[PDB]
Amino acid sequence: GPLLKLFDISILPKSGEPKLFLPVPSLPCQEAEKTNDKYVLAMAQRAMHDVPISSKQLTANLLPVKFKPLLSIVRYTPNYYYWVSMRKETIASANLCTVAAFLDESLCWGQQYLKNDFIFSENGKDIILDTSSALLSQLVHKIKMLPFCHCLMQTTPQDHIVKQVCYLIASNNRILDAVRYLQTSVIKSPIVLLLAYAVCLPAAIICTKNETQLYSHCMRILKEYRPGDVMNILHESLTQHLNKCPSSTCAYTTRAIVGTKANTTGLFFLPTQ
Amino acid sequence: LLKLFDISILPKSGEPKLFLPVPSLPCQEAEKTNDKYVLAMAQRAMHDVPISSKQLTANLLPVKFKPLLSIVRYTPNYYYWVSMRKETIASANLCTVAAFLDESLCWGQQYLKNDFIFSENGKDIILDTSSALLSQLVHKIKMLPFCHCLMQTTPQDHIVKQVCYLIASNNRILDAVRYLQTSVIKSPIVLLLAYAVCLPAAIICTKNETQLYSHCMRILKEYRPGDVMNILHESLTQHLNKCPSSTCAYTTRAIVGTKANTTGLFFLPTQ
Ligand SMILES: [Zn+2]
Ligand SMILES: [Zn+2]
Repeated sequence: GPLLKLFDISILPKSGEPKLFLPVPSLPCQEAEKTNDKYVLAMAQRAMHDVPISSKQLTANLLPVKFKPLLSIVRYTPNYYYWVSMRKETIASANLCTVAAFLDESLCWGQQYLKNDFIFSENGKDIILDTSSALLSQLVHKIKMLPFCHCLMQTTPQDHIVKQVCYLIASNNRILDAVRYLQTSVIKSPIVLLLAYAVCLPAAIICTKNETQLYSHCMRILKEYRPGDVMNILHESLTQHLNKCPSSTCAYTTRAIVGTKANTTGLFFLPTQ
Repeated sequence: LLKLFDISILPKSGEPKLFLPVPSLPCQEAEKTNDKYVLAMAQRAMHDVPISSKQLTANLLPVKFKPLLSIVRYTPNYYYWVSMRKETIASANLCTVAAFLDESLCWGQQYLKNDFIFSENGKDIILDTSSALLSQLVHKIKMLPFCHCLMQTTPQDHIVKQVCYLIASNNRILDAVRYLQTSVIKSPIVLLLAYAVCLPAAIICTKNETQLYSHCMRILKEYRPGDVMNILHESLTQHLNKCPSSTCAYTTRAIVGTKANTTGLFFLPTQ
């Protein structure tokens, strides 16, 4: 029919000088952390900066003796919103290298909770666990950006599972529905396994007593994880893909998604075997 | 009780992995231009330099357009440039998204001014990243605390939600244009989405979708250079001064970021 007005002109700001920056709230000063442990303080100092990820490597069988010391910051920091905001900034702008590093860190950390019989619950504050939902969303976003030969050229692609889990998370952050969907099938694709690993902690933290069965499935996934699995799975899958994919352009699209290197701002450690 | 996973999908334990593999780039070829300004612009484009140093006023872009085409449209290094830009966009905070959006819209306006056609085949390193940019803008909007959409004079919250759903769920670009053209735009967030959709939608319109194409052209023609940065700056400034939530400030900082990554950005157009 007739052409309609596009938009209310009052939406536009008053003319002025070019805007070259976006404003961000000024950050209140941080309090001193509540520990005198110089190893823990050193680890926090290094988490604040984008250190080369090889420097942040931590052998996972040494993590149990570091867990309770590091809790003095990870659980008990008086700077909770500062730390979570720093980690969310890195995750929200993360390439797949960065996503993978953060996922291995968060799963190894969650296994320490399991080893010490700590419960998972969104009430108690934990700067690592409380960014696991943002990390799941970022992983789904990276998977959706990959050329779809990455999922189709697996031995058992299970592409309908990849698509539906990604849909559930990307459309409406339907985390528990993604767990319900994943538990109806044996996992046979490494991409599906990455999704299962990424969903297990964000789901466990929001389960209530009525979702005890889903919680038990998340605990099964967490127990089967082994330190370094996320990086190991991606390293293998990406190498195999370069050795078999006939597309002229897939490698250029993939390199952009994977990125040149990880950003470790807010990352305390990269756990490895 | 169902087995959890086939153990054969797990890789052989070997070396600790401290990086993810990507192949090395070949040597790039010389760009097809001797124009000193354009070659200087390309050298700056390769680095993450302060964005104040890529500023380009609206009176200067029209004359530099045809010179810049020698790279943007006719480079022998198309995959180098596009993959560099897609890498920045795929890891972008909102500062970076905003800069690249203004760049793409001003570039698209120069296409219109010169009666060029929009299509997927025409190789253009700026327009061929506009769909990635739209997806990234939607991703940022969805992470913002919702006080950002609700605290507008006319939030149109249902429009923001549906457009974000269409793009994030299945990249339904033309359906998003169809939905947007049913209503007058009254929220700055909806206007940003409309600006971000118009070039990706124009590029994939066929002969059966000339009415949608025409709507994209109205949006592109009404855009004013710098609008994306100006709108976001005003809106973020008002929200800081009026939102009472402490959690919102910290979350907003994380999404917005503290500076842009200009790697692959050729220019930041302004008034
Ligand atoms: Zn491929
Ligand atoms: Zn707010």
